[PDB]
Amino acid sequence: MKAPRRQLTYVTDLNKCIGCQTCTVACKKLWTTGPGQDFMYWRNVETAPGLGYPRNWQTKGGGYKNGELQKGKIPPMIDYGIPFEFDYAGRLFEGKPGRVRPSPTPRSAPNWDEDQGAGEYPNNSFFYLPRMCNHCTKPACLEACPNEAIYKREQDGIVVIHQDKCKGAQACVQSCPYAKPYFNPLTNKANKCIGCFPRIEQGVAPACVAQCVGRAMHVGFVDDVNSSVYKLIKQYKVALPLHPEFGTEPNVFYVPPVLGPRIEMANGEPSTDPKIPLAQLEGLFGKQVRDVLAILQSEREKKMKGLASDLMDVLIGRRSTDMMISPLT
Amino acid sequence: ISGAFEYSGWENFHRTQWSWDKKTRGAHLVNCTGACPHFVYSKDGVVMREEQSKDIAPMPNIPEYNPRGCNKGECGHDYMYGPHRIKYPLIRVGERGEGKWRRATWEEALDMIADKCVDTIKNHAPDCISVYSPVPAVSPVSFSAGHRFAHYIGAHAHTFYDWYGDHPTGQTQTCGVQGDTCETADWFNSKYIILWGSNPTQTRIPDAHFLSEAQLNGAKIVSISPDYNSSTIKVDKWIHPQPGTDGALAMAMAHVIIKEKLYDAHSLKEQTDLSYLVRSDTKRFLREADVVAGGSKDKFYFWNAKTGKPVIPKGSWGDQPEKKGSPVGFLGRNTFAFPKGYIDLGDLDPALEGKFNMQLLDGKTVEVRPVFEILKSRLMADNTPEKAAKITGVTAKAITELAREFATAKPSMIICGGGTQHWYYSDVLLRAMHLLTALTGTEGTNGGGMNHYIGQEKPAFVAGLVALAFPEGVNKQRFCQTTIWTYIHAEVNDEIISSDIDTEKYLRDSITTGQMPNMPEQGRDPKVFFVYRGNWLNQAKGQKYVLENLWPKLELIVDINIRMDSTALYSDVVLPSAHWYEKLDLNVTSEHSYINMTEPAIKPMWESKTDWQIFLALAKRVEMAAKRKKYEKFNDEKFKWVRDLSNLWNQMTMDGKLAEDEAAAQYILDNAPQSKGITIQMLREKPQRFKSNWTSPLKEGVPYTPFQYFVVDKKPWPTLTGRQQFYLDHDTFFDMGVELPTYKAPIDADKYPFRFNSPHSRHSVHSTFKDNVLMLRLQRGGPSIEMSPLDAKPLGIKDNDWVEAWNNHGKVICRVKIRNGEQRGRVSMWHCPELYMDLLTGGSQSVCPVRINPTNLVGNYGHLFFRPNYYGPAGSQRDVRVNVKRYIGATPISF
Ligand SMILES: Nc1nc2c(c(=O)[nH]1)N[C@@H](/C(S)=C(/S)[C@H](O)COP(=O)(O)OP(=O)(O)OC[C@H]1O[C@@H](n3cnc4c(=O)[nH]c(N)nc43)[C@H](O)[C@@H]1O)C=N2
Ligand SMILES: Nc1nc2c(c(=O)[nH]1)N[C@H]1C(S)=C(S)[C@@H](COP(=O)(O)OP(=O)(O)OC[C@H]3O[C@@H](n4cnc5c(=O)[nH]c(N)nc54)[C@H](O)[C@@H]3O)O[C@H]1N2
Ligand code: SF4
Ligand code: SF4
Ligand code: SF4
Ligand code: SF4
Ligand code: F3S
Ligand SMILES: [Mo]
Repeated sequence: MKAPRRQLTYVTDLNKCIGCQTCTVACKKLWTTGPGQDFMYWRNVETAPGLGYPRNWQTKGGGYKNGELQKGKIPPMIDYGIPFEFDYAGRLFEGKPGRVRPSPTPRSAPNWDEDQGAGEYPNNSFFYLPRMCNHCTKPACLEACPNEAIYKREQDGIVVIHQDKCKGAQACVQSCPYAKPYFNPLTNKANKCIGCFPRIEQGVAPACVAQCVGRAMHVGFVDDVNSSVYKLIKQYKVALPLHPEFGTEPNVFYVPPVLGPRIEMANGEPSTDPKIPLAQLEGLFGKQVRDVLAILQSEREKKMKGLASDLMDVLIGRRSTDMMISPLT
Repeated sequence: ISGAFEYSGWENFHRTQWSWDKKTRGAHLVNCTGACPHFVYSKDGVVMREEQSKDIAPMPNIPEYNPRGCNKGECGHDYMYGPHRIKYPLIRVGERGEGKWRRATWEEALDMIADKCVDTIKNHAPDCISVYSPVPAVSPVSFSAGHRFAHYIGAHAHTFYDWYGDHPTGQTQTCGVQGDTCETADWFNSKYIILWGSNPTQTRIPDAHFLSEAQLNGAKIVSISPDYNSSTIKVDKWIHPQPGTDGALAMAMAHVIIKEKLYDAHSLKEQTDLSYLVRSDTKRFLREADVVAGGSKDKFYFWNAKTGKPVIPKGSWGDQPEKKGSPVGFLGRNTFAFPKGYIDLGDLDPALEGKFNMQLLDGKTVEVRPVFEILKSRLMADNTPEKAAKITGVTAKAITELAREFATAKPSMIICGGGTQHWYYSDVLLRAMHLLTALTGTEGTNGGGMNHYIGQEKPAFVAGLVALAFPEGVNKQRFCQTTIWTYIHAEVNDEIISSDIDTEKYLRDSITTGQMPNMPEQGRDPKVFFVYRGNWLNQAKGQKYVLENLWPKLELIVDINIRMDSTALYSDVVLPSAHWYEKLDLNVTSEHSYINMTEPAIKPMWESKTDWQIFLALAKRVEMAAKRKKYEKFNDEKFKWVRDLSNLWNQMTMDGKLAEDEAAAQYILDNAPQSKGITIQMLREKPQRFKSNWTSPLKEGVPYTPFQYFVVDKKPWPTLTGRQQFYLDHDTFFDMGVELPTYKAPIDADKYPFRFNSPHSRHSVHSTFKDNVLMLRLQRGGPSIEMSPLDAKPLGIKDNDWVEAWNNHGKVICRVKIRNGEQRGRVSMWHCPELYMDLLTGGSQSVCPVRINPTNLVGNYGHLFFRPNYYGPAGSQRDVRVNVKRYIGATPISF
């Protein structure tokens, strides 16, 4: 497989993601405008808790156990959601009566369960989880590809599926535990997030990062000690990878949400528990989140007393260049 | 490896996807408040994509604005090549609303409008023609096209600030300004923020990053929303009262602050009216005319504790400013003419409490009391936290702690929105929010104040926009009050009985006595209706009354639009307007202090024209319709104006000087102190910041915050009292029981069990982007309406079922999203989807009537007078109550 000279790394701040779906649109309006790509959202944001995109992708299968490769399910098209199509021209211009209904009958969609979450009023809880290709150090897709069509670049660690070597084996879609490769039924090929390597080769951050409206996306190379990505992952150690039990070691990381109101007791008074259950942040990111929440909580208390906290200043990112590769283009 | 890796050759398939041969500056001209700077990327004459330019010069020590943008803006080019786009002028051949058209030439379509327009002036009146074009800050050149057109032919324009409910009606009553707020960068300067009926995670997307970054910088945020909305997941405190009961929460917070002596007494003595003396006999302000012969009715008294004598406060309505200034649009009077430090408290010590005796001309002594005294006595009795707990559903101790925290943190700031402004009694509610701000003394301080955020409603360079839109004078222009306009011509039944609130009495007396307008005059019907840059029919409250009663009264309805919206679908002629990336226009907002713009990435597509060039093309057809019909000049006695329709094009262009889109845009900048010196080329390169503002001096590197001309420079407030006026001793205010801030329970005239909420969704900018295919695939395929499972379960309603909402005004059938964050007893349908979307009948506005608060009709009380978008009836709709039923005509299974 070979190891790359540099590994491009992302950090998503779940304390700032507003779930506005801008990163989703910027990726789709740039990379997934092609034939057979209408259902593919390489960059997608989903509500946690929820079933995600595609539906139930966390029980799908793939990644690694005991160093051993698992072949999970190939999600049917209904789990990704049939993209709704409409006959506007008939109603608006051609005098055809009847509402412009979506086809098919809505039963699934990438963002179907937006802000439903879990828990009863007044303790309902949810937050947003922007997902993408993790560009893992142990890519399970690359490992499964029996044509060796996928490859990991030596320059920036990005994983790209070679569209000429790809013969449609779909083994990458079986063995990826994040369901980020998508089989294109019109080209009989697998398409996936390309990590914006044409933009990074020119020194411009990825579209999901550069166009992140919530100002929650971080990008850079972890070998650079001046990158906020390094400081959040290596120095302050508040950024964790999504689902590390898959054994793939992702290269995109998450700061767990420390903002949020507390559980409301039956008398209306607040308790110590936040509305976001720790048991859920554990199920997503493992056992370290409790220590990370304490570091974030402790450092935010410093700012509340008018004191200094360099970890907060990294998350705040008063200047976008302190956050990412230059987003100007 | 040589110098390129094994696969560099093929990877050009991806490098070519992110390529272009042309980059231009583009903006999205929708009522969004974003105004975000973008770059447009074209290749081979085809716009490929758009992206935030991220070129706003940051302010020191505060996070930068960039990237800005949103999910709708990053696919705004879908309206260039999508199936909704109008390509040619369309003439209706079927019935209104059927979508049965015949393609027509511009000449045929512009002749037909010119023929009917000239007919309407001749046989009826010029004010039977009207033009509706909203929020000029979004596209001021396009706004000025149809308004300048109506300006010279005699048609009447409309209002929108109030008709939408964006107008902080309670702020104009208190401060005498049209409405102002700090730019969102100053949210970072705050220590305690209250998101009060505001959901900025969905409704302030390009600006919402300052809130979380403030909390990561030590600040605290509170969310006051009946539902656990998207923004609440980040705040530190969540208060969820019953819908519309926020006034009882605010007044109970004032009680605690006043009882526990937490307020800024000096700020109260200087900048407020609570020290003004009120007579205990007539409940009126004690006036100079009451005590001194030849005294002014617009001069009052406070009691000075330093001298033990009554003193006339300085700068009220009867006090003139020596050397006057010109009237300012966003002010009741031009108090900027007064010298600096005019209302400086100095050595004065106005008493806030106490009883005193004053004796008048007539011989009798009367007991007088300061406004702060009467308010305190009513707060201690009526507005205790325990009594507010039984009204709002928020515990008295949570109410007490919220008040102690709001008064202690400095600075503290209230950010309110549609959740608190779109109620029938939202004026008295914002007055309660201004009282809480006045008590804490945070108005005019960075990180403090009472800040409102609604539509894109602040054109800072209003003077230059006035010059392009109404060249011969805003006093030589007809305006209707569109909330009144719709209510009357659509023959709305607002379900409010006359013995409770006699709306018809207040409405008619206001009109026949000149306080509010009613056009067309003499009771004539409206006949011609120009709709562009707004989806008037789809967004209109009282929509079912409009379709049945007003819409038939119009003989010609023209819609100039880039797409086929619901208004154009029900129109007689639809004209294609150029896309945002095909036109030249300015674009500004109140959320940040920069001038954004759009420029043509390519030529206007198909047969489309820009709004400015459309009304110029129609001006020449009307020039010749008048020639043919021998009605070229006519006398308009309302302004003593012999109009010349034969020379309309020269009046539209200043004899050709403003014939082109960039010329009119430069004319706006050249005639306003906020932007003079800025040219189009400067804006084409980098977004330029304003050079001045409205109610404060704009300072380099410091976020703007309003009202600092009065709180810092001590110029009088443009109110009848010259101060922040909380006592409004008008007859109509006594009748409604709101002479002071107090709790007014929401309207229950709709005898139905569910309160009907309709907030704004992150998935669209009003009706625009509702029918965007990418937006619908990011939801459930169509419109949505939300219920709590505690209400849907006894009704047999499952998630994604069709549900049926109705009251006496209409009925809507829509698919439901059951949400645990939804509060029981209320249902939230994201406001105004297009009628042709996934709705089985009607829309959100079918269940909404048009209601008029009599306090919004007052036009003879100092700073309370009609000015287009400065005062007038608000188009509230959050009091609406509906019933919910499961629609069983279709029950699809889920799998
Ligand atoms: N129950 C309830 N009711 C409510 C509300 C609520 O909260 N609850 N909200 C209110 C409020 S506050 C507002 S601001 C209205 O929704 C605003 O709607 P508006 O028609 O102005 O813009 P919209 O986005 O809808 O449509 C704008 C039209 O203009 C087109 N357009 C946009 N740009 C241009 C242009 O440059 N030139 C031309 N000729 N047209 C352009 C646009 O396509 C759309 O048709 C009102 N109703
Ligand atoms: N994507 C997008 N953004 C927008 C807009 C858009 O159309 N699309 N519209 C813009 C403009 S024109 C507007 S006016 C603003 C409106 O946007 P907002 O200021 O956010 O107002 P709303 O969305 O109507 O309601 C805000 C929250 O207050 C809740 N609420 C309802 N009633 C009450 C009440 O009585 N008391 C309290 N405390 N809360 C209540 C509502 O449920 C909601 O969660 O947003 C602007 N931003
Ligand atoms: S853009 Fe930034 S904030 Fe909006 S969703 Fe994607 S990540 Fe979360
Ligand atoms: S994320 Fe899924 S696809 Fe992207 S690299 Fe890791 S495994 Fe292969
Ligand atoms: S990085 Fe480039 S490719 Fe990977 S998701 Fe964000 S946008 Fe789509
Ligand atoms: S839509 Fe409104 S907010 Fe989103 S980008 Fe265009 S302007 Fe900025
Ligand atoms: S397994 Fe390999 S062959 Fe293509 S379909 Fe997947 S990349
Ligand atoms: Mo609005």
